Amino acid sequence: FRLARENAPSIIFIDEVDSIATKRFDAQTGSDREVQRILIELLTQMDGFDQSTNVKVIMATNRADTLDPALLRPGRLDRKIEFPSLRDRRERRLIFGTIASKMSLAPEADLDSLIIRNDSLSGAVIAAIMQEAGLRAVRKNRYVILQSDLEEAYATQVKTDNTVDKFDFYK
Amino acid sequence: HRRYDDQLKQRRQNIRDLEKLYDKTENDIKALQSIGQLIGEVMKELSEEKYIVKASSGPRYIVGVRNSVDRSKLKKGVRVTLDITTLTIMRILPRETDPLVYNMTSFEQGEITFDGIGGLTEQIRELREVIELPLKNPEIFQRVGIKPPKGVLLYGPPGTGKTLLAKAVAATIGANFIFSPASGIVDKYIGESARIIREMFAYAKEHEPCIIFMDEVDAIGGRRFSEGTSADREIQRTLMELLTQMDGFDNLGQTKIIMATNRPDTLDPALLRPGRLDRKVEIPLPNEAGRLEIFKIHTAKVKKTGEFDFEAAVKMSDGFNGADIRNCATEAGFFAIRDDRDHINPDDLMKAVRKVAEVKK
Amino acid sequence: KDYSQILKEEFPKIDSLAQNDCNSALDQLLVLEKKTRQASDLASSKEVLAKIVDLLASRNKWDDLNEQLTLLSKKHGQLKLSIQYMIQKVMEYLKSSKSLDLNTRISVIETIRVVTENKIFVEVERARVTKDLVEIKKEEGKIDEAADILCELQVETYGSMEMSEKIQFILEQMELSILKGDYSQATVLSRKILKKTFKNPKYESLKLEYYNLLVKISLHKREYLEVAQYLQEIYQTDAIKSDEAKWKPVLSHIVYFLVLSPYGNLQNDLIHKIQNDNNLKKLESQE
Amino acid sequence: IRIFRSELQRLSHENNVMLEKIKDNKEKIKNNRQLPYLVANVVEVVGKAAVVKTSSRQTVFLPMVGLVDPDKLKPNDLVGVNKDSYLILDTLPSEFDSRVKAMEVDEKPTETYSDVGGLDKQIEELVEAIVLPMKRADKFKDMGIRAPKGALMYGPPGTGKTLLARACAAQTNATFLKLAAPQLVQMYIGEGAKLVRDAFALAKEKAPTIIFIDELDAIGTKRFDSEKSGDREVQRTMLELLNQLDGFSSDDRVKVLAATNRVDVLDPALLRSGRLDRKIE
Repeated sequence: FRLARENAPSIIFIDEVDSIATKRFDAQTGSDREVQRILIELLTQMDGFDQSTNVKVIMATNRADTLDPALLRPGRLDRKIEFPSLRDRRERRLIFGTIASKMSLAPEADLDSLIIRNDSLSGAVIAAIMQEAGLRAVRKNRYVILQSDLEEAYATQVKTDNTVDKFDFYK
Repeated sequence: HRRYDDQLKQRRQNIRDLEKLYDKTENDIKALQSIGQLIGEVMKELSEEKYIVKASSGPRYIVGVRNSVDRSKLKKGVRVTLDITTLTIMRILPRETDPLVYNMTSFEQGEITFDGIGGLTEQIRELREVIELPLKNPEIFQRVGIKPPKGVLLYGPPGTGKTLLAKAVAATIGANFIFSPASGIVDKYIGESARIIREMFAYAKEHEPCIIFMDEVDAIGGRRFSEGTSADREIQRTLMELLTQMDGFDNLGQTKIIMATNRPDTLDPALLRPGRLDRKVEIPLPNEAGRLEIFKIHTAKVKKTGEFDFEAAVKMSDGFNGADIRNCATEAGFFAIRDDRDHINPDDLMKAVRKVAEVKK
Repeated sequence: KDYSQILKEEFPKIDSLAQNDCNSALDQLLVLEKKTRQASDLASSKEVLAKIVDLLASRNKWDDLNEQLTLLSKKHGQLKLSIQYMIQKVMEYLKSSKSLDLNTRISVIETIRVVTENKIFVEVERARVTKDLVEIKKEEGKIDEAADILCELQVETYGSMEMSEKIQFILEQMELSILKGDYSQATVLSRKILKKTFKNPKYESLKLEYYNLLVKISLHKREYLEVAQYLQEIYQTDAIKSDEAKWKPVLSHIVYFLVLSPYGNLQNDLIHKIQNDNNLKKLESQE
Repeated sequence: IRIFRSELQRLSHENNVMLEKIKDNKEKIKNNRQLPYLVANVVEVVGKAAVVKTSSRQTVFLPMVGLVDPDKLKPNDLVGVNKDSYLILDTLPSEFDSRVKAMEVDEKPTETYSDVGGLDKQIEELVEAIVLPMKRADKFKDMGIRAPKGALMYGPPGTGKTLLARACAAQTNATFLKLAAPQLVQMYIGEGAKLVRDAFALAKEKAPTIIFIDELDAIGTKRFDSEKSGDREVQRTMLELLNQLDGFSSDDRVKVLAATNRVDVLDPALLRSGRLDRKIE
């Protein structure tokens, strides 16, 4: 964090901070203390923060419920950015025409069948539409991607459960 | 006089054996002035010549330099040679990844022919399409404008039509096959863990045809929603470094991602991303067409009479896999040991087929 | 093999009309297709099936054969390389007739499935069929639809593979934009080829073509700065490979265009030349 | 002819000059060759050079050295060097780290076929599993039948199991190596799981032996539930056991045998020609 004070246009990104979540003691110094001395120094190196206000620290995580609640105190971590899915029809359509712009697509192929029925998905399902349907054209040595291959890949794309069906509530 | 002529020639050959041996030891006697140098790697340039080098053999020691070499190969990310006493840089050695047994497996590819656990044409060939495509011409993904898929997922019973696909399919591709055991990366004392695997990708940048196979790892699967672990909290921690190779600066398309598991339990969904894992090969119980190619190899091993019918034995198969097929002639051949004959009757082979169905589960 | 009895089926191809062979003899064609299917590539030979289709071409009308090749491409049609000779070789008989068959050949172009989407056949021969169709459309008055046919079709055959077969397509498409009247169209059409030809051994007349059509593009823009750059590589080409026969008259317009620009970093080295001090006195006058 | 007069006297006088020079230069080497030194590990097999990492967590670099043979160069090869100059002198044996952390050695126990009873039905099927491939491989290679390395049994003791497994070592006359199942699971990460290939490496190199597992239920209480993530070393020990039988095969010196009081866990993946064959109740 010393370089953050020297060079102002610097951005420090720490991915996957969820590696530590709640706490552990066990062996004490052995194979534990490593992140507990960081927490004290997270209260130290971030104390010199606010002088330049050019320091950029962004922590990525998966489960935020088990993390340290004391970090939410102002001066260390102010506001957290929630990353839900909640993708509506207007949001998913913008990514559809992004990667497919570089690919030659037949005018008779369209996602309206997969756009209406799908609800509450993420960008991973969208990014694989260019993957699985693209690989489907590789197996048959097809140049473009028709509308049939879009529906054929819909089974593996969305539903990842290979055990028993899906949604056994109302069957 | 001619009796010693052949013996003296053998004595002269013995003199060379009595000479060239200690000749290599004498160089070590004069080598007492130069002590064996420790390990070091250039980190960041500091002065003109002398730079910052941390020795992996101990604490941080910045040594001197020598004029026998120049600064072309003294840049960051290369092994150097540092003296213990004088503390200088002697020469420039090539970068060493320490090809240990778990770093690079001595067993590579395989001595075995095509799939003996195979016979499914659609699924097995489906894996080769995402493999051999970047190996020759990666021009299909350029017009599509997508990153080459590395995703391969295997779920089902371990070792049956699942594990041996690595030593078989990847052996005929003609690429580097490095077996990566989960029990060799544990490092019970001060675990290096995923940092070991990071040093393994150096072969991928050097040798493009490199294949990495994770063999039946359910250990990193459980995410422990309670988080009450002891030594397993580091496992979810060391797994995040493995996700970096599927996330960060590393983009190749050569090294293939293959991870196997016994059951679709609490396994981490992040590694299950449709970008990280793509092809999912189930281990079903197919019809005769699936197990036909297994029966041919199963037949060529056993030497018996030329009259047999295996079509009726296909219907007899219930809950049987590539390993259970070997059990057929294994138990049937045991009945003919005391019979002083290697011939296996078709009805005697079917008797062992029913016997495996009783011991199932 | 089973191909010895097919010679007995060539007798009705002579006397009886080929319309009866579209049904009775078609049954034998389906039997040969069911011997392999997708199990293997070539069990025996794929050439006999392509030879039978060739015999059904010049006999009956081209309307019935066009429908026969339609169903063969919908399922399997033996080896994917066998589809090549069952169509291409058939088009060889149309080159000696044409006339009223030009409109019939248009239906054959839309019959194959590789025009809309590239499947297997990678050769540019089908692009040459549409290229020759453009030349027919040029005489009929079709212009705007000519450039769009050869635009993305050359990429479908060999994208990165063979540039030599791609040379003739880019050159012809750039000529279509000149006759259309749009100079900015043909400029973007040639991009990826770049100077890579200069990084390969000199093929002569290739480099003598592109720079001829690039000046015609600058003719509509009336920009004299870019013309001097396109006359550069050919200036050294005729001074090494060729003789001064075609080298001198080109140089007459090379230095004539240099006065048309406010000098330059390259033009400062274009002042003193060793070989421009002789022959025509006007070349000395411009010097 | 006359050259042999002064040649034989010169070649005989060089005995101490050439051959004995090997042991003459050892005056200062033997003191360093004495066991009070620092051992090392060979991590690598420009010119010719290699890299050696000591057990002291100090990696040393050395040029081409004739103190080792080219066939002796192996990754993770236990060796030893000088306390300062770091020159390979005494090469340690194989089997890195420990050997089968717990052991009981018995050559020919008193328990034999006469001291057991009622198991002759299972012993009749046991000879065709272990005993026969231990000696005659001729009939097995002709039919391509790979015999398993052991079987599985469960029940109260005194009728079999312990006394049964020990009686097999007396008849076959092989090394008896016994490691309990609760001793496989340890407090660290992969401590016993790393010993899986270790136990097989010692068994493969030195003598024929049959590895016995006492009270399999210790490493055998899992089933299918979600508590398997509590101990990740247990399942890796089982998966490393099943998949490595083919790579560690092609000898008579490794045999895997397991036993317990009762088997409450039904695993369909334990049935293979090389895996556990007999389920003995």
